[PDB]
Amino acid sequence: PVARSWVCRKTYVTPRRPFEKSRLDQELKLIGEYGLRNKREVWRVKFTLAKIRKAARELLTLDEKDPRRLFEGNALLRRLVRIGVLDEGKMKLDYILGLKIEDFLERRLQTQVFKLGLAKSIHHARVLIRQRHIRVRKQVVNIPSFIVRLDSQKHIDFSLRSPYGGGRPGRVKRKNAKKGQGGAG
Amino acid sequence: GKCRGLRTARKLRSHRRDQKWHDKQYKKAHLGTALKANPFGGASHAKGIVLEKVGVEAKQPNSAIRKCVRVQLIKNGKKITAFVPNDGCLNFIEENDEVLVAGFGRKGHAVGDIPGVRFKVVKVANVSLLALYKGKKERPR
Amino acid sequence: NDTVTIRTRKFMTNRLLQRKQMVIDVLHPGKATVPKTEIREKLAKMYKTTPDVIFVFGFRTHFGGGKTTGFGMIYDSLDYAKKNEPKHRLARHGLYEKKKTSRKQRKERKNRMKKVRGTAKANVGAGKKPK
Amino acid sequence: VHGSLARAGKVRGQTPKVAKQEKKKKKTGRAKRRMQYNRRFVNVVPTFGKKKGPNAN
RNA sequence: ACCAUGGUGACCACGGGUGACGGGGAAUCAGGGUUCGAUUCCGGAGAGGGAGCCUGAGAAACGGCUACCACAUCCAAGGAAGGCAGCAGGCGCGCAAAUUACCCACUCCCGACCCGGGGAGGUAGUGACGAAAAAUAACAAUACAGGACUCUUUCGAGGCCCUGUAAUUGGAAUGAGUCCACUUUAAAUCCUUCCGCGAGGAUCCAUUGGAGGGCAAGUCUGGUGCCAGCAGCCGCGGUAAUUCC
Repeated sequence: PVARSWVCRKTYVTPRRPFEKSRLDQELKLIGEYGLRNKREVWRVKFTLAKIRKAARELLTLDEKDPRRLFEGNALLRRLVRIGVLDEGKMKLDYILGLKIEDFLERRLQTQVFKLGLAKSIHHARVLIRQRHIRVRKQVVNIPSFIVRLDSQKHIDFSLRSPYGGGRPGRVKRKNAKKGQGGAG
Repeated sequence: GKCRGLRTARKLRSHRRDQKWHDKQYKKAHLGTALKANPFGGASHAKGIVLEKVGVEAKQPNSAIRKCVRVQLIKNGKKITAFVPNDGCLNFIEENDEVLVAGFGRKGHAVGDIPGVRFKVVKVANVSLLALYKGKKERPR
Repeated sequence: NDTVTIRTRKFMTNRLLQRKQMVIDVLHPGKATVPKTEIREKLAKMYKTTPDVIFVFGFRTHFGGGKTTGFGMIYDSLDYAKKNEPKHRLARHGLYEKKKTSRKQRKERKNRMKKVRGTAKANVGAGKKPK
Repeated sequence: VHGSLARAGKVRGQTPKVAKQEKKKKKTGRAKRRMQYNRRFVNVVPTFGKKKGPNAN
């Protein structure tokens, strides 16, 4: 019949009741303080922060030294230690229940390029990343929601094909050296 | 009192299958006579030709004339009335056009103050009713 | 030429097929994706034959420029390059002629021969004059 | 009479037509969220009056 | 064939129905459950309807045959040939579903077989079923309105941050688009890469619904006066309508 994949799942989740005023205001001031496009990509990372807390809280109703609690629980924690949301010396299955939504929005590319000083005015970081200026070590990436790890966190910089790291100016500086040199010397 | 002992699961399961025939939304979905009776025949929309405009009168607290038609279908053709759900849009429809009547909002019960209409008109003559109302589309030439 | 560097990796030779097969990655900072025939002469100066037994294909530029990567292979001889080679990559640099009819004709030709038995004088001229 | 079956579309056909004029376009998407994160939250309104809503008149 | 009178059943037989193909599964989600499962995997059934056979290890085979039934083609009227629930497509039914395209290069299969064939399958066209990423602007110099930072003070305005008017600009900003060349593939297309063009109402124009309550948002103005209409529900409308237009 077909060698097609067939597999996909949704990433976000719609809220249970809508229009309640205390939610969509405190969930509004995430859309501007970390600079996002719409509430789907808050509902994205909320569902990410949900299922981790689902998995971790399932690991507390287990008895101690349970073989899959020791394996899968520790592999969980080093997965959110390598991404830089959980500081390493305090690794427990109980400190993860205190992790909130605000610490996943810090580990994006789009705001690890604001605080590193590569850009100002967080909405300007989308105007730099998506408009193809900013690389991770040898791979330029136009994605705001690129959750940058802690290892490759020192190596955010502009790129070599990029204007800010190389040359060959774009069509407006080339026009500005043309608008005086197109009808005269 | 009810049964409880480790042997009565035939009695309890047989007592449940015959007492579920006493709420409506199991009975109209599993007896079969309720879907051999609705004009849609278990579908969501239906085309049918317009026989006659009729103006029904709203409920007692209110006082107006709700604009309606007398559509007779093409799928196992049956006589129904349908509402024209807009301000001026009865004037778009004429004699023996074909219209796509839809459900009207609360599963075969009448909404609003129109006494006993069950259906509403969208898409007269294959052009949308909101498109006619907003000036997007028109009748053929 | 100037800054187009030919790294390769996962080298493997075999006397099953008399080829040398390896994974090629080409690192080019500020150019377009380099041609196949621009590179297959650069393997002629790495494994020291002539650019006739080097077939390079499957080049896939990564996002943002820089490292495109492909697969390439080198036979031991040209008479080995004709035997155990698929006929299309042998035609990358013209060495095989596959210009036939479309397959819609060849089926109808086969179904028109099918209605004629035995008469070899008409089993071949089965509607070949009407052109 | 009481509007029997004729004069369908009575009040639509006799409302006077005021033309839909134009303004500068609204910003779409991400920049639209910026201009209302600023309007509701970062700008503390020093005046009172039981904190009247954004469409007040 | 000759004898025996047995078997099943309210622990639901038997008969009927099913919008009944069964399952791995899917949606749901406290636990118990509810509902779907024609559909790529396994198995079964059938090629218009029933039936009978031939060959063959394996068929009661239908892109095999014989006959009836049903439907239908050609005829020079003596006869002939039919079976798309295969791929495209056509009519028809409908609320409701893609091109009479490219190739065996890939995954496998069959054969006398390193070589032939495969509408299996692969590739593209259609594709807002659906799912994942993700543009439609960002910084400034005035600028007008606010901030625990300013004088020995509600003096006087700010050298300092944020916002919005309304700007004027600009510049190692860029895409959608255009278009060479590669790359891509069986051949092409895409996608990635890359020259060259490509933004000041960036007019290179974001919509669909709402604004009485549930339920987030106006008692703003004009019109209509239980009329036209709205309203899933409660309700709004009879000359100032926070609900119609």
